[PDB]
Amino acid sequence: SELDQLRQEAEQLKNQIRDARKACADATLSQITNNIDPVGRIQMRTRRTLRGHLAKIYAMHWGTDSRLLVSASQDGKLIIWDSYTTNKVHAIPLRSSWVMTCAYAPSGNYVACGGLDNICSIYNLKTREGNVRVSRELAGHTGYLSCCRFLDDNQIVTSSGDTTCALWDIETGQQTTTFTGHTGDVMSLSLAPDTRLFVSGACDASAKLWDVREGMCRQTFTGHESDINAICFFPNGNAFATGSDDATCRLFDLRADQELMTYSHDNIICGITSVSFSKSGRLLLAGYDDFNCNVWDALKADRAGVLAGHDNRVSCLGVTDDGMAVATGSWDSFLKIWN
Amino acid sequence: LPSPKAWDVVLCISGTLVSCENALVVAIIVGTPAFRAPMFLLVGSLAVADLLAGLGLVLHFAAVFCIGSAEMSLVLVGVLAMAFTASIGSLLAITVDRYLSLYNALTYYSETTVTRTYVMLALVWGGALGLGLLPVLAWNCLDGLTTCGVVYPLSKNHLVVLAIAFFMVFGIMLQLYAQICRIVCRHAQQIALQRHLLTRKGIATLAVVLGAFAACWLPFTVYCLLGDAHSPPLYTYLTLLPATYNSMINPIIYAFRNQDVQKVLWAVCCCC
Amino acid sequence: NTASIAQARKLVEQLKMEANIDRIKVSKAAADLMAYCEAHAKEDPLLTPVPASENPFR
Amino acid sequence: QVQLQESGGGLVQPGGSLRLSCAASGFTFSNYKMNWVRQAPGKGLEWVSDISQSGASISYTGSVKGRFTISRDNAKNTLYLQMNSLKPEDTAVYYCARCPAPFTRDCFDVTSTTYAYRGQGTQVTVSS
Amino acid sequence: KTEDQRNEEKAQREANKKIEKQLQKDKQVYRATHRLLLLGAGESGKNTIVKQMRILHTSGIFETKFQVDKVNFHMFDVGAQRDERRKWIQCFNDVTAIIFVVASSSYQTNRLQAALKLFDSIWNNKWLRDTSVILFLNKQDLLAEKVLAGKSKIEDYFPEFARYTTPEDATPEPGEDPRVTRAKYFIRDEFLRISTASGDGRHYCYPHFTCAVDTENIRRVFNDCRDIIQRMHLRQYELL
Repeated sequence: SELDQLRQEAEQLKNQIRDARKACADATLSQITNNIDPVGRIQMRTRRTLRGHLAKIYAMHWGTDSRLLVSASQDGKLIIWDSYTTNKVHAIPLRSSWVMTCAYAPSGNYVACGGLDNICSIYNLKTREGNVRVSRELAGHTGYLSCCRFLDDNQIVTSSGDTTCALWDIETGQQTTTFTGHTGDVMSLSLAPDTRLFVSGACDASAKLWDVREGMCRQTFTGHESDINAICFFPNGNAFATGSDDATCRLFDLRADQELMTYSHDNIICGITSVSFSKSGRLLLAGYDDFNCNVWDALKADRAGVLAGHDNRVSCLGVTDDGMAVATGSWDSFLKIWN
Repeated sequence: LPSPKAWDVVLCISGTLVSCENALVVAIIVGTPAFRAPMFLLVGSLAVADLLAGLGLVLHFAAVFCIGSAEMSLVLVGVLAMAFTASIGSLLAITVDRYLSLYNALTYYSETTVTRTYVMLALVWGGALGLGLLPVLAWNCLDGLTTCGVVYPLSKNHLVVLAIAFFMVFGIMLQLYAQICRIVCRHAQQIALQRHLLTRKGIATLAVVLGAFAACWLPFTVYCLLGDAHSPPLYTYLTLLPATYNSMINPIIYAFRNQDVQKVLWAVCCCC
Repeated sequence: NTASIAQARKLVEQLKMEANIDRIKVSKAAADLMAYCEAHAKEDPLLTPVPASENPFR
Repeated sequence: QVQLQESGGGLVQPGGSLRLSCAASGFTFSNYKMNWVRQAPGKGLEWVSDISQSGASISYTGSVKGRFTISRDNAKNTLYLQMNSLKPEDTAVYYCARCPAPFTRDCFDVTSTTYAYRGQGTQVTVSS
Repeated sequence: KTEDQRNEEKAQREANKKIEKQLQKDKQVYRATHRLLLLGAGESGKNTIVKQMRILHTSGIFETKFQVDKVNFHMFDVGAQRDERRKWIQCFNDVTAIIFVVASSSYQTNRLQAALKLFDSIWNNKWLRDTSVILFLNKQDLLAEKVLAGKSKIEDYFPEFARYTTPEDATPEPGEDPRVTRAKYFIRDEFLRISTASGDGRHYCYPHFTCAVDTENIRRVFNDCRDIIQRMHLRQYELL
């Protein structure tokens, strides 16, 4: 009785939301952008190949200066690379060999890692002794950590398999805020350019936009058919691209509050592991399970180019802050730079 | 000036194939930095040995029928001998590496099998050394000495050592492949027991890797043991030709047939 | 069947909170996206090929 | 929005038959293989049946093999489960589930307690 | 420039040399050790086997290092994780074997059927096609008692038990009842028909009947891991 009427009320709220969205879709993005010139053909070439990892590499995150990167591999190793000279700067071993995510602090004074150990380990790179040792450990989560990004030196947001996200305090050690509402595992998250709002994409085929202070979900975005594996904002922060296992990327507008265009092709039947935008947002780079990466026109939904320099599945793909080059890391323990 | 006629000419073409067939094999192993395993090191040793043999063949024909200098001629004969001994030793080394890997499966991945591949390579290429240098140092047939060989001037007294060594290497070859065939038989029996219904591929591969070697080298060694100086040259050429065909046979079995090398070749040949 | 009803109330409240938000027209959002993309076409290294001197990797 | 709605449940006398229907919206139904799961009162989730993308691969659990018939219609995006000769042990809440990824032979986490890609389910009660 | 750039480059090169030197030994150790992942249900008896392994020699993963005849082994137990395992199971594609322990006597409603796709999904998973799985059917003693009593019947939960016969290659233990012998071999074939359906000769299953108090469980893993990386080497040689 009570549960049934709550379900009916939720259903008619959803109906009202869908009707409101339909009353807003006056014209599609394709019709508006049919009158601009195409980007032509882009041919990205491989410059640097980084070698030295034993096992498969999952994650990398470019620095603020677009010069250094960090790579995490199941040999228990976080290798901090310098991309310009292909020289290894740091190599941090772990207590637990299984790592799934990594992050690089905007100030460059810290790095983060986590995984099946349920512990977010924050490593300090500016130790007085000169050796890098574990600086902070956070163990409040009850699920595997899938992604973690820094807000500043003293705060971190972590997405775990407990269907909840958490904003911590490194100095304090306790969870400052918890974000609940996702029904599945939160696989990836992306921060806004003004670090004021952030989206979390889960295995419930949905993404949610959260406010850092308020700690409440502002808007929920659906439309995907499978598990959302990667998510990234547009440079302006008013839209974002989501990639899922259904071999489709989708662009959602925050102000419009529904999808704008879907990037998909009939020749792709493999999942999407990593999505990232260019500096101007005109091109969308998506890494796929077929050992291949595709660069799409963000305004034409046309496959602009193909990058096929990997042997195993592409696990991480990132565009620098300056957008000069794109780094792709795959399971064959190789990191590559394209430009 | 000597006149090149008939079989010698059709030697070059065969050797010419070597100048390509092994070259790519040597390149790919060098080209891809992901093929630095000890097995790939031994495969590269075999490839470079047969490539040196082919280049020695083509340069030997050039020296005989375009320069005619005796010194370069016996130097290149020694180069051919050392390359063939290196090929024999590389086959022995790769087979003993396979046997050791299978026997010590858990322990194989260690530094003890990285300090062992180096020792085996050093021993193999030191057997290629000396044995290919033995005629030139003090055991040439230029002077009288004793009854000469069946391949001028390779000093049949050297040929006896080569033949006996080849026969002993073939014996160890057979013993090692007998042990590995016992292992394969056990695995095939277990596999056939797993499925309700109750080997061919391994038997075919072993048959190729043994029969090609035997049918390509045994005629030459038998002729060296039994033949004399006054034998006709048709027999010499007919026995030496399968030795050249070894350079065709070997890379296909080991390098070009591996899955990773095939994946690299898909990109290299198509320029992708 | 008590915690499920609490989850139901929480979900209903969340959808009610998300019900009353202002949505701009899709045409306006598309125009804004196009304007931002066109205004930064000259500052994208990936879109327009960069000279050899500009590229540090080369 | 991906939504799976089930219908056809209720109370059935022993030895009866029922037809559970699952209507799925928000995705390409022809690219996924589908599952029927059940939850006994006071027990955990137990898988019942599965059907492949084109209907070639159909498998049943031990308790319902030969008594259940699964089928799919790609035209209307509908999934049907015919239950014959119902028994009291079959009294459960039945759910219509979909595999997490398309074009995948594996199908993980369909019996998980907090799976997102399942409908609210329907009660099927066998009583006298 | 060489005023300061040369010194920085030299220092960075020396650093990279030091990390390469350390990673050489780290890689030697890593290749020396073999990584095993332990999976099972909540009542599959994996804790008993873990304790038995530990006595001879909330955290989200427990690491057990033991040596059998001077060979390193790493044994990972997954805990404090949700039952949704379609995401983190991709992390174990490079393990030499997945020690799968299934409670045989636990045949909610049916643990054995639920345990079947936990093996089937792993077998047909795209990223686990190259990983061998070792199947351990625990609680052999408890299985025998239930069969001898006759209270519970397999045919109730598996309709194909009626027409299945005892394998001709079976080697029953002395004193074992013929009835339990046929039943305990039927469970193996349930995992075995799934085991040989796909893969095309890239990974195989190694069933073993073990008791919770058997001290020879190390030897079974010793021989299986001896053979897992022995068939993989034989596939590169095309002798299989």
